[PDB]
Amino acid sequence: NTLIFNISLDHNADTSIEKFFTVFSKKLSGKLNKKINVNFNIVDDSFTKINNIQANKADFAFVNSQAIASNNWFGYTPLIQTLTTAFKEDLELDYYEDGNLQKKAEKTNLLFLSPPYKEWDDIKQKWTGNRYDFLYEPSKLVSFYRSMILITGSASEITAIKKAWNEKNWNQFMKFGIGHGQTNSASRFELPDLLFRKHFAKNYPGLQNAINSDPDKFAVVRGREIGINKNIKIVFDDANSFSWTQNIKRPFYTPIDPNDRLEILTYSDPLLYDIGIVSNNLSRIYQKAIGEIFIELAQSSEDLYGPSIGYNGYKMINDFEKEVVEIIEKTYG
Ligand SMILES: Cc1ncc(C[n+]2csc(CCO)c2C)c(N)n1
Repeated sequence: NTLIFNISLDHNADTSIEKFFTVFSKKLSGKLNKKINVNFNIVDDSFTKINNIQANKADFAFVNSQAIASNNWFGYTPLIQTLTTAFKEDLELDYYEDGNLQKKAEKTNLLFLSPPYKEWDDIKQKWTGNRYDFLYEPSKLVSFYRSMILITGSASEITAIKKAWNEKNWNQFMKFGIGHGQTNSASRFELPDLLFRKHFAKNYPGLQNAINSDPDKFAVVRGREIGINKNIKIVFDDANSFSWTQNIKRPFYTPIDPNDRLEILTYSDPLLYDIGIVSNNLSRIYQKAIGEIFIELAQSSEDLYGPSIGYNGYKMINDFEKEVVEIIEKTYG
């Protein structure tokens, strides 16, 4: 018997990926009293992964939490919630109506600016091979993440960007240039979009409508490349992306003027971290076994894949509605 997983590689996962599956296979064969070999295909996009499983081309994969449902007819079942190590200034899940999104960003700025990213060192900033450990609370796992909005520019520009924000003047704000991702990206499009609807009120048309209405004021820009394109001084990213983006001696997260600033304006509402889904072509017993093997590797610190992509733990999902859907509903409505 043989299974097929879909897997994404980040950092140096590829150097240990084969052994991880040799291990996984071993443990799965033990649990199931059978010789079972687990192969993998490398796949990046959640919708391809989901489509593969629904097409009986794959048995298991981790996918964006907002891309799935728990539905008897879908051909897969949500199996495990991935967990990630909390960031220091964000141990607790909360929303815009809790007032802490901007203030959490401010606290994080304190840790992040001095020293500046470009001077970060593997030893001083405690690079683990996957992340700069000085930004995390290793004794704490959480099941959520957020988007963040980075801003950059001269000292007076940064003051004008913040001014526009606090006054809730959308047209003034957008005129600084906004860098985004694909329209189906939570961190680089949807979460920022939702945050604006909550923050800006009437004057907000929605992000896509704004882009159509004034294309020159928007562009696709990665957070790590902010400042590179003048004309775009506001950029969306996964919250605290610099934490797992290794500074290697232009530098990332670094303006093209040493006098210019770069900081986090605010965070977005939260979303659940990725979820492992499993094919319904497998018996419930096989499904649970797969899930347990992940949980157990994490508990024994023998998981050599998870951490490479921010999966520092796992837990079983027992009530998807309560544990997933109701959480997502507070962010998306
Ligand atoms: C160590 C590490 N931490 C976080 C990420 C980014 N990431 C991986 S899965 C996920 C949630 C769904 O987007 C995010 C933000 C990474 N690549 N590596």
